[PDB]
Amino acid sequence: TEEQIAEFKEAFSLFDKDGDGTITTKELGTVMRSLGQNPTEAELQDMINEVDADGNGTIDFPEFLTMMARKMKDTDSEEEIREAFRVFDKDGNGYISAAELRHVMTNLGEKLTDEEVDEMIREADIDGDGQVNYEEFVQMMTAK
Amino acid sequence: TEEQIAEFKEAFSLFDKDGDGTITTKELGTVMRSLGQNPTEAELQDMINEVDADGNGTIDFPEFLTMMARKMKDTDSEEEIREAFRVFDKDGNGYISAAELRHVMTNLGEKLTDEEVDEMIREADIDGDGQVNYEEFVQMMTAK
Amino acid sequence: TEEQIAEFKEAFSLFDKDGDGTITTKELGTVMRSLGQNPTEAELQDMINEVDADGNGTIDFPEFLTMMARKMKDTDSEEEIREAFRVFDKDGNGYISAAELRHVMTNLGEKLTDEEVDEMIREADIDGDGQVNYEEFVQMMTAK
Amino acid sequence: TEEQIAEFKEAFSLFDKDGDGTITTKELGTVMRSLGQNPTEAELQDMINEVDADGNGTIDFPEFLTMMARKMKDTDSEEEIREAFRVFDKDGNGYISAAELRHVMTNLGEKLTDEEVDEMIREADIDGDGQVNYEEFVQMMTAK
Amino acid sequence: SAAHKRYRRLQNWVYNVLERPRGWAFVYHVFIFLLVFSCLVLSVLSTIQEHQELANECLLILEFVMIVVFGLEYIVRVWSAGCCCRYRGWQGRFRFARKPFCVIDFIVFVASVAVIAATSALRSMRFLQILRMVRMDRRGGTWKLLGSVVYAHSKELITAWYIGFLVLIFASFLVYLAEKDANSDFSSYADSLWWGTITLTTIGYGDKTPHTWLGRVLAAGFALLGISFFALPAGILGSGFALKVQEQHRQKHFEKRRMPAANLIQAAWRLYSTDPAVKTVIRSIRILKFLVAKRKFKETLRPYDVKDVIEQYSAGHLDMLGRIKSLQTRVD
Amino acid sequence: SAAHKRYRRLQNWVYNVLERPRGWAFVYHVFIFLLVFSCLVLSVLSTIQEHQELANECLLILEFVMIVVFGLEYIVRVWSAGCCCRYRGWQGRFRFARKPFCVIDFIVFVASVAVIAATSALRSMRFLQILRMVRMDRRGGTWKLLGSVVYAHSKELITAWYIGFLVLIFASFLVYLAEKDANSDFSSYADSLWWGTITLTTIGYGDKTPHTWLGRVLAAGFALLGISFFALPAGILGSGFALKVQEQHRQKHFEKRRMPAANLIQAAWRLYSTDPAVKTVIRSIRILKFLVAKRKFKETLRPYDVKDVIEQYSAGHLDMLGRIKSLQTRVD
Amino acid sequence: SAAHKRYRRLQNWVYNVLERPRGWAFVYHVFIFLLVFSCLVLSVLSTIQEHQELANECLLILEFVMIVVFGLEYIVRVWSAGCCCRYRGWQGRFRFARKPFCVIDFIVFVASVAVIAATSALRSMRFLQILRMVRMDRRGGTWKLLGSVVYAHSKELITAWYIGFLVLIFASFLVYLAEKDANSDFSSYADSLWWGTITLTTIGYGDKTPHTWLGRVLAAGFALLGISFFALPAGILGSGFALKVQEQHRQKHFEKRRMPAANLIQAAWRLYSTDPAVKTVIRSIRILKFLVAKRKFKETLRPYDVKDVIEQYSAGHLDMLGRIKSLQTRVD
Amino acid sequence: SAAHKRYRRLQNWVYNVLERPRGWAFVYHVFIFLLVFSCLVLSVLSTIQEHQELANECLLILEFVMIVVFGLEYIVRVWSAGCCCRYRGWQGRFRFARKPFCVIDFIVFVASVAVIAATSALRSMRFLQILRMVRMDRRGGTWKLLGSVVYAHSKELITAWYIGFLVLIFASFLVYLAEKDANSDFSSYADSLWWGTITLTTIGYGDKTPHTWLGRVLAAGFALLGISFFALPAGILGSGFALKVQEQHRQKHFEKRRMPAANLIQAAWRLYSTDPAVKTVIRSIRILKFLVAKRKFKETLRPYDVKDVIEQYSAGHLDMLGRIKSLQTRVD
Ligand SMILES: [K+]
Ligand SMILES: [K+]
Ligand SMILES: [K+]
Ligand SMILES: [K+]
Repeated sequence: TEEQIAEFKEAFSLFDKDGDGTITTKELGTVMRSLGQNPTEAELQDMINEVDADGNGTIDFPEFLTMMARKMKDTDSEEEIREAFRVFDKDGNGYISAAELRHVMTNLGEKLTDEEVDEMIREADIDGDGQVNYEEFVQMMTAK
Repeated sequence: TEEQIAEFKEAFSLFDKDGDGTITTKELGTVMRSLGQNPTEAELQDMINEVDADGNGTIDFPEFLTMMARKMKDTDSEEEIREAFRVFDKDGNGYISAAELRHVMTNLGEKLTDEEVDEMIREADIDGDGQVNYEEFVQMMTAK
Repeated sequence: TEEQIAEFKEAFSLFDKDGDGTITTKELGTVMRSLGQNPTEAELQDMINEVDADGNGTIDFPEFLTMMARKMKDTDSEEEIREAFRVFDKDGNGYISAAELRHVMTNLGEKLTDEEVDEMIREADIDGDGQVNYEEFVQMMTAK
Repeated sequence: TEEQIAEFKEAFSLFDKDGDGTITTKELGTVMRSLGQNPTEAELQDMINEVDADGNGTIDFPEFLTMMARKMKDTDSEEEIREAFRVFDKDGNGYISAAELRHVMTNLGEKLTDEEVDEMIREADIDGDGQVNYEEFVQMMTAK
Repeated sequence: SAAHKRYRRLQNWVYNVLERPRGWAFVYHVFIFLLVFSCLVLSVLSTIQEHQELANECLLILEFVMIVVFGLEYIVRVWSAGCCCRYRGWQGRFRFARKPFCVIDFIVFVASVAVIAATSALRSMRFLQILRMVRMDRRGGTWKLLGSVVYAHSKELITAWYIGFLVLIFASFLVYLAEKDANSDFSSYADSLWWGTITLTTIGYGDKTPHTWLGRVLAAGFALLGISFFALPAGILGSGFALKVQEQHRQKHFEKRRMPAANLIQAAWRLYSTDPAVKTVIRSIRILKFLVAKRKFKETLRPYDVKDVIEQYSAGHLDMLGRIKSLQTRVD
Repeated sequence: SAAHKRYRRLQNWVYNVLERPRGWAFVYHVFIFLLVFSCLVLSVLSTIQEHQELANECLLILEFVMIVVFGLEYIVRVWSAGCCCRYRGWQGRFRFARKPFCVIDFIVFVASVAVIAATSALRSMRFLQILRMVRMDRRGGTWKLLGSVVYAHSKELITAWYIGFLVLIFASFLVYLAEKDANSDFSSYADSLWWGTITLTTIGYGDKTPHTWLGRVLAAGFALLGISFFALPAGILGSGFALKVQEQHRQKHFEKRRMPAANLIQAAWRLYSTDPAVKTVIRSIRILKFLVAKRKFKETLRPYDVKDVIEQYSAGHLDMLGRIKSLQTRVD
Repeated sequence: SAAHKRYRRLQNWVYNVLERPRGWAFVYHVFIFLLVFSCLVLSVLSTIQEHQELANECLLILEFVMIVVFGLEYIVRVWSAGCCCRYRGWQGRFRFARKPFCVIDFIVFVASVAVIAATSALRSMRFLQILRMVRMDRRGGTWKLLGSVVYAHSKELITAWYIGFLVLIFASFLVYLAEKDANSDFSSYADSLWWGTITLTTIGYGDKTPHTWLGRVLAAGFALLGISFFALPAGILGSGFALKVQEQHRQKHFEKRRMPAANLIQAAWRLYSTDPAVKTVIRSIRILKFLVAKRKFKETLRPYDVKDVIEQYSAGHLDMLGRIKSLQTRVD
Repeated sequence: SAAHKRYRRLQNWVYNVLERPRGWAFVYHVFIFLLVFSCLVLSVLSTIQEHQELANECLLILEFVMIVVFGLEYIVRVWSAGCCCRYRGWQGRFRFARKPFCVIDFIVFVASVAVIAATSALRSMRFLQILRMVRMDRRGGTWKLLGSVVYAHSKELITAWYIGFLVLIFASFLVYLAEKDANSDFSSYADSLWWGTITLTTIGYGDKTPHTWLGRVLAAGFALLGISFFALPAGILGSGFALKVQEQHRQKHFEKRRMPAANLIQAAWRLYSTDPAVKTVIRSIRILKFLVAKRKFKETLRPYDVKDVIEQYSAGHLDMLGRIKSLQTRVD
């Protein structure tokens, strides 16, 4: 669509997140840090090495067909997210409470904004009980 | 319905089984003992603490929507009752005989009346063999 | 039917295989031995004690409704016979060969007639290979 | 069909791969070696002993009905090939890459021609990624 | 009455602390064990003549303490029989005393009074206080476990005993033959048996050793085999103990499920049969009973993979495949 | 005949108690073992010169007892061969005697008669009574289990033997070098080997000890390694014994299933093929056979998770998924 | 700043090498352990009078080395508190020092300075350097594991202790009775207890041995039982150690899953909520985060059959059978 | 050629018997081990002066035997390099010799020739023949297993070492304090350390024993703890050995599956791609290859419950539930 081609216009030079097709790992990291991401050089490198066509940063951006075209609706995603809830869902049955959600989000891993976590507790499941069904959440990411 | 609203009329003050919205745990226990239940104070306390909105006895009786509206037809109930029979159903296949039913009811846990146990042996499964199918019993509680 | 009622006529007195409703375990054993069965007294006793209404030999023959009415088509029978083949079906896949059938029948357990075993190798599965499908055999007993 | 009967014409004398119905194991091995197969005498012997009617090489070629008539579409084949991929499919998910295919084919077991392996990497799955779905391959042998 | 329920509470509590300890309750039994152990130690000291008068004084005082605590133990224990219809009333107390350990408690009591009243009889009575010591484990648990494990692993044990015994018989014979002449330790085959037993168990006192080169070669060679064999039962028993107690823990765990199951089924049937005094009663019983009972049942249901998890697995799967067949025949 | 079936019953019963004991049957073998053990003990006593006349008297009496019980044992055992067509008739009894243990039973019999008739030959014959002792385990079970386990865990065992042997070779050498001069125990490397063997096995007679500080340091350092290594085989064997006997129990358990399976299939086919003398016969055979056979089969089927439960699980699941595919293709 | 991030890197690295070692980090702690061990050895040598002046010289030099490394250890350790908001700032460093091991580190520091400044006080201070030695395991791990296992297998252990103790009490008594008269080792029951302890543990010094035939018979008979029993706790503890550490490894393994799970859910929700600067940002975050996060999560998910695999199995199967019912009721 | 294939057969067979033994192949290595063991024994005998001339004669003869077998061993081994393109040709034989054990084989060869040619050098060369002995395990297996297990169970082992070491340090100190005065064995703390090591390992030489009552009480009390602790590593290692070798067996078992898998896929693709000389060829290859390959694959697939069975289980179940969803959405 319009947004896809518009982003592909920048992607033609920013396959490694830069202005020229190159490895541009450090440039990508600096650009992300300017954007506020502030990534790690090793984190950028591993990622570039994994999904790649040329395998040297200057891939011929087949990720045009990966990012937009892939709806991220892979059943592997649903299974992975279900497993991700499992480690937090002690005894299951939608075990997560919104309190636990905010706790993990704001205290562990990437500490997302408390406002973003509140928006998660609202949009993902408005009920906010200790029995939030996980099928909705995996759909919430995939389809819902 | 009529009975539901009629009981809700008393429930508005007896959310903790009393005449005023309060913790009223001891009052609830004494009232039940007068009714013939004769419960324990610790038993009353744990129960009140578990299912609660205000979490202090003086909940705004959301149990109006719990008790009547919940048909107690949760699949968790069926699974739980099946498991409950399992511990008594040695080798399964409807292993329970009415003799075992009366034995457990009148000798263990809460010793229900022998007449009540006979009514159980009649209503739950009239056959009274050693192969009483458990699907009927879980339906018997849920639907049948 | 005609045969069922005709046999019930003798059964009214031979619930314990005799001429009078009684325990008649020894009489049943002697009668079977005359018939060529030649059973054991302990074998007769255990059997009588198991399936019984009066539980003393002189049961009110509810086995009129057991023997004829029960088509012996219980799924427990099919599962049991499948398991029975399993212990002989090393590596499965219809592992039994007619040679193994005759071997077990004529060398182990009850040594049935070699002619009867040949009739088994014919009627049960005419193919007589090492891959005789067991579903046919459980049907063969139940339905086929 | 025409080819089946034409090959059966030679098979009538080459049930053991020769010009006369006999054990002809060594003759079969020499004939295959002339054909370029170059088999082992023990390999020929075990094979002849397994699938056989007369069980002495000079079988009355029931393999006319085995080879052509059997489409080799047995579900055992599909399961076997799936298991065969499993030992090479570390972590699964179509784990095989064409590189691994060529590696195993040309370095292990029977070292098939690199051209044949390239034809395998083409015909079996044109994609040549690290996620080649195995259902296509088992169909590829069975139906596809 | 408030006095009546205080009576009941103390009744039950002292009953539990005396008969079925758990947690901190073990402190009292530790006290008793240290008391009897101290009596044993003080007797041992009294044997050592060069200082025994102090031992005798302290022993008399300790015997007073024993007499008072044991008598009070008995009385409190018997009184501590008000927790069930089982041992209530005068006749119930009599049956509580007929229980064999209460007997030997009475005998150690009277033995103590005899000792303080007051040489064979004295040695006997003191031996009776040692009888209390061996009575420590009342409900057989150290004995029952040992016997159970020995019986369970009977094959392994008999193999070890047989081969070890036979190695001991022959090694001793050969060494005795080798050293009958030069060595003086091995004067007779009895001596050789003593040496073999001390050697194969790895005690090795060293009072009896081989001296000839042949003797030493034989001793070492047979030592390797034996040493391996006499040490075997300890390993077998250790493994068996671990296994048996694990099994007991699992089994004991399952009865914990038994109570909630009855709770759930009693509540369910009663509440269903019942279905605004009556309506409030049904409301409360529904809500409280189910919310508690289902809960507790659940926390009691999940763990232990072994066979438990796979048994529930198989049960659920069996009805699932049953309905697979049913639904397919219903479709066509 | 009633006499004939009494004959058969006693035949079979004595056969079982002699050849294949179980339960209380072990009491007789305990009697025999105590008899032979008493013979050994009394011989040992007869060696002790200072009192041997009483030993000789009691030994003669014990030999009478042995002679009578062994002869009766032989006769009853051979006669106890009427439970199968296998060892029946005069020729069958001859083949029963050709069985090797019956041979050595005959030799111990004749050895006993020779002893009572009556110094090398006497020592030989008494040794033959000890041969009876070693013959206790007839059907090899103590030997077969030991050999099986040693072979199964061959890798572990060879590691332990190799490293232990090599530590023993080098520690002994180094200590001998350290103490060649001052200490007099270590006069030659042979002595050092003796010391090393006694030390690493933790026997520690103490006749040979290090004296120099260097020697002691080396001895302790190497002791740690060795001590750990020579004790290893006992642990390996204990574990292997437990494992192997567990496997045997499982296997032996499965044949228990074999009989009912035949029962069920014989009954099923015969009854099906049959389907009012004949009708009463079919009725009885149906009812009794199935109600018994199915029952027993079931109580023989359930336990043992290991692989058994999961094998039945997989079998049932395989046809279930087979029909999942079948029903889905049947629908569409 | 580049200097600032060098500061942070060295900060964190030295922190890890000092407080939470892993891999080659153990080399430094090995260095410290050898240092303190050398101090102990050199003190022991200083005790041996016949050569102590060299020991004293080397000990003074070693004490200089200890003083410098320990002081630098302290300073570097405290400074090595810049890896979290936890122990930052002057007040944070103070709380880092309040941590108990930092205390005893300070005491061993001041003890070393006192020793070099400079007989009870000296013995005390040197004992404080030995306190450093016992302080080696900081975070309790050798102690926590031991206590945990002892408590877990309490039943087995108490059985072994009880029966072993009781065998030791009675065997010693009987042997003392047998040998009270002839033997002079067993002059009093205390001596018999000493003998019994040395015998049942298989130490066997041999200073106290039975001499009468009856004594030897009793000693051997009881030896068999005891020897088996005192060796039991070692086997129980070995098994328990293996089991407990296996459990710890499994548990520790599961938290490794915890981080990726948060990664995945944070990335998923953030990216979904977001869905050409912004579009390039979303593109990159989608691609990189998911391709990395899902990957790592997966490699962290699969192993450990135990309960883990069967838990995922059951979860998937539960919704599968749930939908079996759902689809069948949807069809009809 | 027939001579050529005889050459190849003997080539391969001797290669296997020398480098990778299995079954009866071990008899030759047993022969070599007995040869070198006999050399060691005969050297030991040669040390004993009172009879050494016979030892020297037999040793010279044995050295001839060693020289001839070792040289022939070397030549046959190097020639036994015709089973792969790996070590063929003159250059290939050179690389086969560069392999380190072939080196030390050459050195023991030249050491033997030096010994027969002909006191430090002689002792060295004989030591080189002992080097052959230690070279017995070529491919590291006794060493690799030991190191692997020690590393795997590092936690348990360090706990045991730490606590045992610390008990040994303190018990020795306390006993030394108790017996510093009366007893003369404990003259210095070094002596106490020696005593503690000998005691805690249960060697118990008995050269150093406590004498004072306090000393004995302390010794016994600490003995209980220590004795339990020093015996622990043996149990840990035994369990670890069993576990590790079990794991190796499982792993080694899986590669056995690897060959058939390739066989099946090669046959399948080739035969499919092919589909009356050509038709007879395809017929034969189909029939023989599949009937053999599928067969062998199957007999290689079934056993080992552990994770293998449950992995196949999960795989099949995953596509089954996948199609459950698929068929239900296809219906509606
Ligand atoms: K010892
Ligand atoms: K000693
Ligand atoms: K020892
Ligand atoms: K000793």
